[PDB]
Amino acid sequence: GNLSGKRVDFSGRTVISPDPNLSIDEVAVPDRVAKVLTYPEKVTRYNRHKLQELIVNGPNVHPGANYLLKRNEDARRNLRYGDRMKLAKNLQIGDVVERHLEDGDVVLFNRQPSLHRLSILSHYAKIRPWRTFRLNECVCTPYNADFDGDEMNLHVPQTEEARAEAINLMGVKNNLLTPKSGEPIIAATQDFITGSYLISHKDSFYDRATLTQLLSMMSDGIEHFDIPPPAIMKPYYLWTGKQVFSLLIKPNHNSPVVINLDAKNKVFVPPKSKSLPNEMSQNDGFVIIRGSQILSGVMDKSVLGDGKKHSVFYTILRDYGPQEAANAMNRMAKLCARFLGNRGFSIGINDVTPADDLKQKKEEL
Amino acid sequence: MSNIVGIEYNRVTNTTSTDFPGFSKDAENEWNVEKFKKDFEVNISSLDAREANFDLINIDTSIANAFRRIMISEVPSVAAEYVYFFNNTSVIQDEVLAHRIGLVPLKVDPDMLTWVDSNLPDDEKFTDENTIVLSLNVKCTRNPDAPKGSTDPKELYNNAHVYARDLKFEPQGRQSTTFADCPVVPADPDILLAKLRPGQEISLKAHCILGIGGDHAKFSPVSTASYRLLPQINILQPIKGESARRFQKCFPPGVIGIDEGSDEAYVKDARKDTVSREVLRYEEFADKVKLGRVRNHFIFNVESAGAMTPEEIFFKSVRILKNKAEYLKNCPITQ
Amino acid sequence: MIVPVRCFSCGKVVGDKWESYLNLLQEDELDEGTALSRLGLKRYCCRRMILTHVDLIEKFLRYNPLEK
Amino acid sequence: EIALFKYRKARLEPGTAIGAIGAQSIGEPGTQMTLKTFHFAGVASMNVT
Amino acid sequence: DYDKLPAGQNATVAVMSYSGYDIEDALVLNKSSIDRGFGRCETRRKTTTVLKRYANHTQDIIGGMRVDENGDPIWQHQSLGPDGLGEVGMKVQSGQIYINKSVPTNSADAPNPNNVNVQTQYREAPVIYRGPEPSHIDQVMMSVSDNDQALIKVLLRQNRRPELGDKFSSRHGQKGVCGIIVKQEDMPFNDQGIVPDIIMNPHGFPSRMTVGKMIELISGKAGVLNGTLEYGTCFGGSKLEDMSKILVDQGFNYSGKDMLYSGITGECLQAYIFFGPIYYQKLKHMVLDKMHARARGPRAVLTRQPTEGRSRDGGLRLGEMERDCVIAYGASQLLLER
Amino acid sequence: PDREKIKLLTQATSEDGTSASFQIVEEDHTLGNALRYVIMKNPDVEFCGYSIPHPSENLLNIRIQTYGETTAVDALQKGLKDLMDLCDVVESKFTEKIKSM
Amino acid sequence: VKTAETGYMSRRLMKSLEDLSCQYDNTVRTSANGIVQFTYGGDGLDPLE
Amino acid sequence: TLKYICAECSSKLSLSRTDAVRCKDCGHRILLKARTKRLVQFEAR
Ligand SMILES: [Mg+2]
Ligand SMILES: [Zn+2]
Ligand SMILES: [Zn+2]
Repeated sequence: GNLSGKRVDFSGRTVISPDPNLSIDEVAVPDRVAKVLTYPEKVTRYNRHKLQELIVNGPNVHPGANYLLKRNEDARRNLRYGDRMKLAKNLQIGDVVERHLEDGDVVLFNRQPSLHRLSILSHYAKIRPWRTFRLNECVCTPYNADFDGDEMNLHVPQTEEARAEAINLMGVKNNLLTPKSGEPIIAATQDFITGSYLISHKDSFYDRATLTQLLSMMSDGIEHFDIPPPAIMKPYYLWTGKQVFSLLIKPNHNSPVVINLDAKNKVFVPPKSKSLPNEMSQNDGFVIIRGSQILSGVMDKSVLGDGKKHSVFYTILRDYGPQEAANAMNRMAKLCARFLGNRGFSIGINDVTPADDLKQKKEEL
Repeated sequence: MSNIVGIEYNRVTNTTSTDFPGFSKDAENEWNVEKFKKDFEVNISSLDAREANFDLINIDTSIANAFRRIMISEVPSVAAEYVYFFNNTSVIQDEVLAHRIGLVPLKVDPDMLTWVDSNLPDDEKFTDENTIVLSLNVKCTRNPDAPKGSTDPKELYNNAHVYARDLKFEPQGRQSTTFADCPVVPADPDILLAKLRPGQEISLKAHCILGIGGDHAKFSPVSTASYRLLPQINILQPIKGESARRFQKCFPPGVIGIDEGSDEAYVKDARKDTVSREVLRYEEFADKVKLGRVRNHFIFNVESAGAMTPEEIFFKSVRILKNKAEYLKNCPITQ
Repeated sequence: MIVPVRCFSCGKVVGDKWESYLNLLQEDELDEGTALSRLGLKRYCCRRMILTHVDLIEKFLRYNPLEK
Repeated sequence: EIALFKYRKARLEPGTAIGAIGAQSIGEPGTQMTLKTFHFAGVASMNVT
Repeated sequence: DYDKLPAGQNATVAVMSYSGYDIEDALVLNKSSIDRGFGRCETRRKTTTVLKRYANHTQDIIGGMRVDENGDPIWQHQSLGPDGLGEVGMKVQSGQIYINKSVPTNSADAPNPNNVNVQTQYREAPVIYRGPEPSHIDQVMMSVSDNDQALIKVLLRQNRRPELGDKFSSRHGQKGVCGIIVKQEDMPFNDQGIVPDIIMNPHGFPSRMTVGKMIELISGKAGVLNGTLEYGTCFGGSKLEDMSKILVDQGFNYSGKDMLYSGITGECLQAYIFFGPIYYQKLKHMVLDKMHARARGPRAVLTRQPTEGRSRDGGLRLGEMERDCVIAYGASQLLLER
Repeated sequence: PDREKIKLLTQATSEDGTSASFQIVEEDHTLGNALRYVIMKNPDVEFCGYSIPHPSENLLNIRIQTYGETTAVDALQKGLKDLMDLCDVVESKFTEKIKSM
Repeated sequence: VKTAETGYMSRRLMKSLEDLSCQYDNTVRTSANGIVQFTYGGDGLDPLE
Repeated sequence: TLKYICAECSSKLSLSRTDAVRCKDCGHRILLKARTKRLVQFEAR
């Protein structure tokens, strides 16, 4: 008899959709539910210029408002039945309007089987087309999202003090670790791993007809990059694939990001059992990063994304704050989604058939 | 970088065109309009009324993909837009039946129409040089001279199957003499839109405007606009015999040739190859064949919907891709 | 219900090739592959429109709400 | 400097709700128990919970 | 006889990673393919009223046709005929009335019948259509049911197209929501010119081990060519050996891997991509009847369609499992606010 | 004269020419790739790249970054006049082959 | 059957481990100031940091 | 106004208020309404 109980105003429940073109601290809200979920704003010296136009635009145009509350409490004046743009002209300094949900508003976001404290995070809003609560996929792992038509809940705080607590000690950028073990739980995911193994594979050598496009796809145009001198020269000017992840950690001299970790990845081969460096392996294996420069190893699940204490974004988080780790996660999440669609990756029936020798060893053994 | 490309049994390399000044130390291959005028040329395989096949050599994948991309959307065409219904008492719903009138192709020049301004009221957007009006009016009637047995709905029913030929164009407004030389008909009149029974009737009127293929699929002037790179089979270690005849039976029959009363095999008419790399899994033919395709050659193939000739669509696409380049250089850059 | 006017993928008009297909099935007896090959369609797309299609409007018009 | 900075920030901050955190850190791995019968014995000598 | 009444669509599928809106259990869709009739559906709902004969020899009559200053009729009445019922063919948007019902206001209790004039009082109480998108009136039917009592059944149909939020199955349990409707000038085009209809993420196969779906394309793509619908029956069907023989002498790959020329850049794709047709099917559970929101007060403003059926998944509530999550944050001023 | 067709973003361009960025409304991958190829054939340009930031809009952000003594507002004009010259070369060769056959 | 017991153990464990917080003297106590542990974990270190 | 249609014989009939709702030709107890004679607008997209 310890069931759900309470009924809370100003909430919605809608299905979820994929979107890695969105930042990790943002959930895109459609304009059909960001028209009835209002936010009460008191008018002051610093919002009189905006709230007049906001009242004039009305309840049907999206940058608008639905209700109005007078200072001496006349009534709760709705902006639908009469009382046109002259009502925005008086606007006494204690009036409370109920504006629409706009871009940048703090909103908390939930999934109904709440297991632990990473099931209720808090995001920024963004007003979009078609009617679904789409979100990024680096942030869907703490919600345990496996999308397939699942629904999620959305609540807006209605005061100035609870809105400050959702974004400071409850927001996404301040909760990059699970408290169960200290490991990062909210990091890179499925298609962001195989899009990183194919760039940082050793058989990848790029060119300025490709490398420039690779740097432009990860920062949607506007970012100043310093192109390093190439790893291959005078026969063919060729840039390796490990100089792309070396560049998205630290684009230019203006970013202070210096990363100096080294740890082994997933499935690993001992080099010769005599070579004292751990990175002389038969495969790529052991990863060296010295001064935001990858010297060896691929970017798989262990090094890049969810897992142990030796991640890259964990190092950016401990050394250079949460905002830079969020920027690097956004940059790789909108690099991989553009690259892997234009490289090509498929499975088929050809990659599962035994080639008539396993059919001999299976009959033998 | 390392020309005509390699087809491998598990991958394909040499994808990027990379002919820019900065691939190597020597600044090779600048823009040089007089060099591109010398290198580029066009062959033509065939020209039909609704099908065109032609070839472009020495040209990038980028600005030849651009032509393929804006053959579909940016070249405008006309289609049925607004359908007004009277007494639709058939079995097909009036959203389904209106969706099928939009998808029939119309045979008229889209240069005789002007774009609709979407800021005017509903009684002022549609004028004489803007709208093509069609009318369907079919009532089904039982045939009194019925045969000896009930066999098919074609017999014993007057006009139970409507067709695209029953969309009659109406001379609208004032300019009824401009379309008197070429009245608009559907491109193929045998389109089964509905089936009727006696007692049923369809009476409607359709307004047809101009649109691009990026807004909706029905305005796309071309059915299939695509290309293919020219394949190539470099056969070294020229060995002959029974294995050369097994080499023939893999491929399509008219793409390599055994010499009749003479020496070993060769390659004739490599244009007809659909590359399936079926000779790269044998272990008999390992260092004796080399599949590939030349990156600079393109075989443009266009089959239009029926509105216009397919040799006009390519010229209009080159004109459209030119006109959006000079429109951008004559605009001021606002900070 | 009825054959679609255009094919879904590329957009070739295949709505005019259903009555001719039924005429080639019953008289001039051929298998569906060759009779669908000497009719137009070359790719396996736009061939799927005529091959895998059920004709429900002939079964719907037996329940006419008119006179009968 | 790096060692003292990483040790000084590592202390438990006052006002933390660490009793509520320790209750969710145990019950949340509890909700993914598949069967997996093990044994503190040899060849299936005991069945332990 | 499932082949006489099928429920689904034969799509064409490029199994590849594309555009990034397909990460887990998410399909991307083609614009200019759903514009040509892929996945269109319609929803038909019944609204029934009964006209009760009360105890003191009176009825509840239907009526209407009221006008006001050249409005013929008013905005709330322009879906009704002279009888008072919705006519066939019109559309019904929000609060416009489609059945105008009026009940007597004095015949609630039983004033045992006198011959005094009291029957000239009618309190109207019609039914009012409400919803996000408008509908259409296709049938309205009068009935005279068992105890001589008038019955009105009206049907409302609504045309729907596939959008972001609508889920699709794959006849193997590969269900997934729609991610994005992509343009037709995208979606790599396999030089003959077959643009894919639905692109599927190739990561759903190792964690789920549905390799029989991989046999659906090979026995499907080689089934379209020589005009024979194939058999995929259990413990038999079409053998994989002689279906790749039909596919290899038509000019295709034996394993279904075609080489795609990319759509946004025009160059080739560095891996061969498994292409072919899959029988897809559109389910229930669309987004248009699941978007539910609430501002303040009862009778929430964004109300979904009332078809739950033993599926009460909480709703717009804040349970004790969610109360325990914000204690771990330590936010004390959000507890009082929520 | 339209002033909303092409812009120049504020907190992305460096001083005195070099390393500039532009924003074009109502544009898809077509002229983006066609303009990325022509500017890359300029020996005074390092970094020319386009991107569509979000697919449900009509925006294209292009970035042009040069070596020296060539402003990126001038390498955009030089890389756009040459596309007109390419379109003049293409349609003149295609017309005479339809004509002469 | 796991959905019926999706939160039964973590909610019952939440009953006692709820009103425990670290005070400003680095001691974790209950709500009635009854002290339960003099320093958290024996050393007072935040397991998140 | 042409308000009724039988569901068996499909006979166009129209009776006024409270006039024993049935068919005068066969006797069928349910009656359908005809499609209206006004103009309805649709969009071919
Ligand atoms: Mg799920
Ligand atoms: Zn097709
Ligand atoms: Zn009757």
